[PDB]
Amino acid sequence: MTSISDSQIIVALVSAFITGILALRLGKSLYQ
Amino acid sequence: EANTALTITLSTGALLFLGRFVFLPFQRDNVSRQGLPVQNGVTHFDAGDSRAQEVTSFLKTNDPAGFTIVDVLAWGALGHAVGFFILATINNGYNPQF
Amino acid sequence: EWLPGNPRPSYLDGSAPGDFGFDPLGLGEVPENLERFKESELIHARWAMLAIPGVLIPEALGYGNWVSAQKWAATPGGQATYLGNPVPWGNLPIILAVEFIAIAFVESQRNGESDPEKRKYPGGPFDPLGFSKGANLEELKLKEIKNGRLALVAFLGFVVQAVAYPGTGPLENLKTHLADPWHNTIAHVLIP
Amino acid sequence: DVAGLTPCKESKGFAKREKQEIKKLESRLKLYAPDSAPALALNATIEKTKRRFAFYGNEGLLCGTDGLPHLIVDGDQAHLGEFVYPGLVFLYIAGWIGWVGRAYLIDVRTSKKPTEKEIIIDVPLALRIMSKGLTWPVAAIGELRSGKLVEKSANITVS
Amino acid sequence: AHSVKIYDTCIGCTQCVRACPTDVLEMVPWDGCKASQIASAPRTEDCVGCKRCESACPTDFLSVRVYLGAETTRSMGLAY
Amino acid sequence: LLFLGAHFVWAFSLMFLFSGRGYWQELIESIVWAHNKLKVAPAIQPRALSIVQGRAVGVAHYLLGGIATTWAFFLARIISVG
Amino acid sequence: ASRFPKFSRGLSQDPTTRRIWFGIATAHDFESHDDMTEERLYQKIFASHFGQLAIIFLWTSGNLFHVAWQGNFEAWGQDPLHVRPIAHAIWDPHFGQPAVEAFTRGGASGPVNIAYSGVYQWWYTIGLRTNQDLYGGSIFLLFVSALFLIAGWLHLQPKWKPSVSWFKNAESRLNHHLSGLFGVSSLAWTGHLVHVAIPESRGEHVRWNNLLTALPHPQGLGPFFAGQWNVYAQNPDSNSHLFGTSEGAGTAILTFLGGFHPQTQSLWLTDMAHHHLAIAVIFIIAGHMYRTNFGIGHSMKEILEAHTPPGGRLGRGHKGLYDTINNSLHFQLGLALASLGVITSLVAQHMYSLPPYAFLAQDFTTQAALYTHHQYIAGFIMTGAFAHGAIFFIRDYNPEQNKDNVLARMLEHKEAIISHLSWASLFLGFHTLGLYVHNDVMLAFGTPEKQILIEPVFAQWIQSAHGKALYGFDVLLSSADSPAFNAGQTLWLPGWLDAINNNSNSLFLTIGPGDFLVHHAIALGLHTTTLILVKGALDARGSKLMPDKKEFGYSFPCDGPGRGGTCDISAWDAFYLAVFWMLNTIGWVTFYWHWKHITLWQGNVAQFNESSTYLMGWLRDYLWLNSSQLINGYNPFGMNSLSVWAWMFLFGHLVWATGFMFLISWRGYWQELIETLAWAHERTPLANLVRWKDKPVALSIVQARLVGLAHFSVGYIFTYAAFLIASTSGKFG
Ligand code: CLA
Ligand code: CLA
Ligand SMILES: CC1=C(/C=C/C(C)=C/C=C/C(C)=C/C=C/C=C(C)/C=C/C=C(C)/C=C/C2=C(C)CCCC2(C)C)C(C)(C)CCC1
Ligand SMILES: CC1=C(/C=C/C(C)=C/C=C/C(C)=C/C=C/C=C(C)/C=C/C=C(C)/C=C/C2=C(C)CCCC2(C)C)C(C)(C)CCC1
Ligand SMILES: CC1=C(C/C=C(\C)CCC[C@H](C)CCC[C@H](C)CCCC(C)C)C(=O)c2ccccc2C1=O
Repeated sequence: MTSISDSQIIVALVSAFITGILALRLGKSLYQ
Repeated sequence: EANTALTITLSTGALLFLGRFVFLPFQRDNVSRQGLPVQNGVTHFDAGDSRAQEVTSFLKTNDPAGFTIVDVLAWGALGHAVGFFILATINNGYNPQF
Repeated sequence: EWLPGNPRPSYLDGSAPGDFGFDPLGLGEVPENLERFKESELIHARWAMLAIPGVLIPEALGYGNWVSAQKWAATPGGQATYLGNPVPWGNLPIILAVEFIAIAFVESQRNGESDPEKRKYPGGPFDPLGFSKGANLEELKLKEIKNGRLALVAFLGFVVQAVAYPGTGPLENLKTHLADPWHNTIAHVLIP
Repeated sequence: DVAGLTPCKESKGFAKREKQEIKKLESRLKLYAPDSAPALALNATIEKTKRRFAFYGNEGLLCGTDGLPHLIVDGDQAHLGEFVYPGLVFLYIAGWIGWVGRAYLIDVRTSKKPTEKEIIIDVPLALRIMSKGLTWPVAAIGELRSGKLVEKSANITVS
Repeated sequence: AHSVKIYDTCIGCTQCVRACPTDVLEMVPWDGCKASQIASAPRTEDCVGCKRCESACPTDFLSVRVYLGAETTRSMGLAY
Repeated sequence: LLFLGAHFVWAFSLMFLFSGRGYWQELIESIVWAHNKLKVAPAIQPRALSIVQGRAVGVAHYLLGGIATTWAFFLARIISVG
Repeated sequence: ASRFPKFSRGLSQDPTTRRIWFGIATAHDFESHDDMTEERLYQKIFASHFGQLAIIFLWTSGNLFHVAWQGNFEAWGQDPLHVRPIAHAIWDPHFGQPAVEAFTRGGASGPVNIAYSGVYQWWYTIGLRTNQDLYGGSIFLLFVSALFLIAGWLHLQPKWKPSVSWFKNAESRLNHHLSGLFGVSSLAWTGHLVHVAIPESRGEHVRWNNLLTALPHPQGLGPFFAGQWNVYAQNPDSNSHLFGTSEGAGTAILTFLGGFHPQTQSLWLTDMAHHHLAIAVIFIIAGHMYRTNFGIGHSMKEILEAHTPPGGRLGRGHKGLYDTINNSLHFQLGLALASLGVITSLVAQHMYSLPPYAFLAQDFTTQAALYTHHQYIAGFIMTGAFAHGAIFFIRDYNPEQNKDNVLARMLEHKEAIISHLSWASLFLGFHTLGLYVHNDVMLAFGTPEKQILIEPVFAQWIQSAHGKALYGFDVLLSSADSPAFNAGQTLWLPGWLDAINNNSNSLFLTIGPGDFLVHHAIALGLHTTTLILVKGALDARGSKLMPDKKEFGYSFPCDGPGRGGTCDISAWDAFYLAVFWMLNTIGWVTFYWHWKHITLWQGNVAQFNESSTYLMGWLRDYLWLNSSQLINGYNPFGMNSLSVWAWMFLFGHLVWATGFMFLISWRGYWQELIETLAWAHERTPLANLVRWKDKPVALSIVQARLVGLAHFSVGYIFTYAAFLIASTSGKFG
């Protein structure tokens, strides 16, 4: 019986932000 | 019940013997005819694929027949495979009356 | 010559042994194909000629039907009984392995031949009596190819008669034809 | 029998359908005078339905679970009249029409103005060609073997 | 910025020049046909792409060809 | 029956409405080759319908299908409940 | 280069709104960009493929996270047959209170969406049990997507950029891809199954903490290296086994039972394990085929050259095809798309009849949705394969190098191919529509015994050859005397025959005249779509009407009104026309599947068996009958949970209708109308203060065709999806 903690949501959001930064870098490399 | 060591030994020995003595001329001249993967009339390494340079230190031979370690690996793999096929077929326990 | 008065194909002049100009489908138009077909006809025919005595003799002597001769395999046990005597090495796997290795070595040795005439007619160690030295090669080759074609047709008949009458051999079917010829023939299979 | 299909005469559901149709027709009939024209027309329809059901049952048709006839077209000897015989008749007729059309086109092709005969049909020549179509298979095989059926030098585009 | 090409199968009937709505084509002296003239396309910057010239050309296949390309305020036919 | 047939004709008009002439002309070229191979090509050369004719055929079959659908629907409903 | 289309000068210099549209529409076609070299093309493609992989993995991670956060995965796991899975929560400010009440399904505390993707069954079957497992998977997939993004950025750097010769190493790439990406991946999946998922279905709990100590078998790896491979199949699961518990659970890991698990009505897990293990072995062996740096193996060019029939019936054979395929990216893309479309259709056909996931085949809506989804994907993929093959003919084909080989000789008898395809299409169309209309007339006149009902005896014979004992053909597996039945009577045939003779599942459903007619309509659709696509591909380089089409590219509007008119003349237009036929064919297929399964699930198969032989039967008993609850989603008396599906139904009908406007009305009308609008704007007080930067123009001809087709396809898909989901969820039976 589990329900996902709030700190887990914080970790997921931070990881998503880092992945978005990486995607921005890749898109910039593709454009240039 | 089949002896694993005896079966694998016999099968691998038979395949190695076949490769070294029986089918060796056929393998040799067929691989000579199908020389190298070639693009636009030139090999990949000469076309400019640095990762595609053939390794010759791993192809040195001292057998009179020029038998190579990669040949050892191929025929031994076939031998292990045939031996395990025979072992599994013997121990299958499936004996259909045809 | 297979059909009187028929025109003969250009490539089949009539010099090869057993050449009667028979080629309705035009399969021998390609020369290399013709050479390969000559060698393959010789091999198939020699195998059939060497086979059919082993199809007839056991049935004549009993303990054999050339279809029940393979019955011991595909049966748990029975790895025995060559000629009414058990075979000490009759097991299926060893028989299969020995046959494969031996025939593979022999046939690969055959495949290593350059001269097409030597591909078809080796000579030497395969002619211990030197029959190929009596200046009768053409007639001997004609006799060989004729008996071989007859043997090929005979073995095809064996196979088809085994299909039509399961559990029977050739001599049994011959005795059936002789028992009542006018009501025991291929009409019972072609016309149900 | 074939594919678990029962004969129409033996089947129940065929007879049920016949009974239902006859009952509906008689229910319609109940509204009219016995000797009037609508009564005669309804009676004629009833007799036609009876004759149709009898013929279908006696002809040897297979019947499904729902009570309707099914057709067999795999070549069975007991059901040649379902597919093979009408197929042969259609093939004869269609070959006849196609062959006579081709013959008329070929005969018109060598004329003073082929297009005028293409829109305005030469009736006598058309009738002659049409009458000669009885033996079309023999003529078709004849031209196939004689090498006068196909062409070899035809217009094509840039390959 | 369309491109108009003339090929050496031209017979110099001048129909393409008469059909052009923007005066892109003109006739030029030539040798190689009975009329001894051929069509030219100097003002290709004014071509709109209507392909009337191609419709007016009598030849198995066209001696004048129009290849549509980059669009411009003149090619788009804009009055505003 | 006419309800279904009118839905059908209305659908059929869309193939004239949505398509162009060049495709059908090239397909007719291939079919004309097929008829030529057996010496049975017509004297009057087959041609695809013109652009204006394609539009006219499309609109005519479209209108016929739609109006016949409404006709069958109205008549059936009002004869049944009227 | 200066303006928005940085890759195109002609589009950059365009003063109209066409610049924006065409800059969007041609952005991802790298061969057409200005100053494009082969090396840059290959590297850009490689990085874009990395980006696509990252997007896919983020999509999966998002599914996992949203299900773990807002879904009742554990409650569903406790009672799989009585709980509705939850896809994602709803937060719509535009709702009213009745909608909030109506959308509170499951055990949720607010409005939610019920999932129809089947990921609950898939995740439950593979060992996932709690929400922490789903969260860990989501975080791991985030990490994987980050890794692919880093990989793309790195392999675009000047130090790490691969060379053109590296991208053309076909033998080495195929060797690694075949060995690793297939065989080793399936071997690892077998490892996961055996080591984790099979114990989960028997009441065990294996995770990363106890992976190193939990034996998959009581005697692990002893028999495997002793040659006693049969020890791992001694004790399979019992027929009374309860999935997820230890009641009647065996200890075998690689069985070969065949058939279905009685409680879950899905394939056995141990069967799936031996399957993926055998596939792994086969692929790992097949990898060691082509020559590389070690001096052994085949050479694909020599294989292609050697294969050439004597007598010249095939011409020069497959000679010269190696360079043609290696140097053409469109040839490779077409081959890949054709294979992927066939594989997707195979997945769709083989998943509804042999369900692999526990608790599936009881969730009817999920099964229908999965079938329709992957079948539409397959249709689009096939159409794309043919389109990119036509692009190959136009762009990469070199006539001189492909002199008299199979590829050129295909262009050689193209008229024969198109003619015989046209004949097949016409034959099927005439006689099939004739039979349907004849049956309609027979039933209209009240005489249903006069219709032409043809038994599909060939498919029934094949079904009897599989062991179905209903049609009384008694052949092959239906015959107890057959060699095949005797050979297989101990390995797989008990379970397979028990499954195939059951008439409640979807394994080889019974068929009749209606099934015959529908497979024939499907054949008509297939041959006609193939006709259109092949005609477009073969006539791409030129025809009699326009013998120099190859100079005008793949896509162009027309060739003017000369020579009789040349509308829809390019191969792109053949693609455009064939998309309609693809949609129609897939619609027929999905209609047939859905009606047959609705009748099967309701138990009333007689309605399909009787009403499918005529078209009024379809229109009355499928569409009109099953649209009731859909159209009653919201009414003047309130609203249900089907309100969203009713709204989507109307939305799809509307978008599909809107596509007709672009499809029927052409450009000149709109251009003149826009001219009048521009005059109006320039002459209006208080509006002259605002000026456009781009001169407004009407859409292009090809752009109009594309936009019409897009609105059309979106309407088609949304309408049928809404109808399917609503008509299957209102009853759940
Ligand atoms: C063993 C080493 C190895 C491995 C693992 C890979 C793996 C890969 N390479 Mg590759 N490559 C290799 C060696 C290798 N390569 C070598 C040596 C070279 C140079 C000669 C290259 C050159 C190369 C290029 C140039 C490109 C790749 C690309 C790719 C990727 C293809 C896209 C993808 O994920 O498909 C995944 C495919 C599968 C998993 C196969 C599945 C089989 C079918 C489709 C489905 C069956 C599964 C089952 C039925 C469904 C279950 C699903 C579930 C929902 C139930 C893939 C990750 C491409 C890429 O994307 O770049 C990043 C690319 O452009 N490679
Ligand atoms: C049934 C589908 C359909 C629809 C909706 C339209 C819509 C339209 N057509 Mg049209 N057309 C169609 C089919 C359709 N067509 C077909 C099949 C043909 C072929 C015969 C034509 C032929 C045609 C011609 C020849 C002409 C039109 C014209 C018009 C316009 C009418 C005037 C206007 O602005 O309406 C206003 C109303 C609407 C646009 C619909 C209501 C607005 C909806 C509800 C949405 C608005 C809010 C929206 C949510 C905004 C938020 C967006 C945001 C979320 C992104 C309008 C754009 C005429 C035109 O140009 O107008 C001057 C015109 O001359 N059409
Ligand atoms: C020097 C010399 C000598 C000797 C030699 C020798 C001794 C050799 C050996 C060799 C060998 C001895 C080899 C081997 C090899 C092997 C191998 C290479 C193997 C492989 C395997 C595999 C690959 C497997 C796989 C698998 C698995 C894993 C699982 C199950 C399935 C299978 C089976 C598939 C002499 C005296 C003659 C003299 C001269 C010199
Ligand atoms: C135009 C073009 C193109 C395209 C093409 C295409 C798109 C195609 C397609 C095609 C296809 C799409 C095909 C398909 C096929 C399939 C097949 C051919 C299959 C087969 C199968 C079989 C044969 C099976 C068998 C069996 C059975 C029945 C049972 C079980 C067992 C077995 C398995 C044996 C390209 C790119 C090349 C380029 C050039 C141009
Ligand atoms: C289908 C279609 C065609 C093809 C249709 C054609 C060629 C019309 C065919 C009409 C009939 C079927 C011709 C009949 C010929 C004779 C009258 C037959 C006489 C013999 C008996 C049948 C009476 C176009 O040409 C076309 C052109 C422009 C836009 C759209 C389309 C379009 O959609």
